[PDB]
Amino acid sequence: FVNQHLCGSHLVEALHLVCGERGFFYTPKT
Amino acid sequence: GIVEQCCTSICSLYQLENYCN
Repeated sequence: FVNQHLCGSHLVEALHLVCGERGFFYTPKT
Repeated sequence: GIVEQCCTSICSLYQLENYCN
């Protein structure tokens, strides 16, 4: 959780961390 | 989605909570 911008799949690296094995529903586009 | 708030600016870990089931 370092102060970094989440662009592209980067945000996905912070989403799975907020959930865990549960998973998450990101809304990417590319 | 949360990219216009996290990719552009550094959001908090609480904003990604809604991204969990």
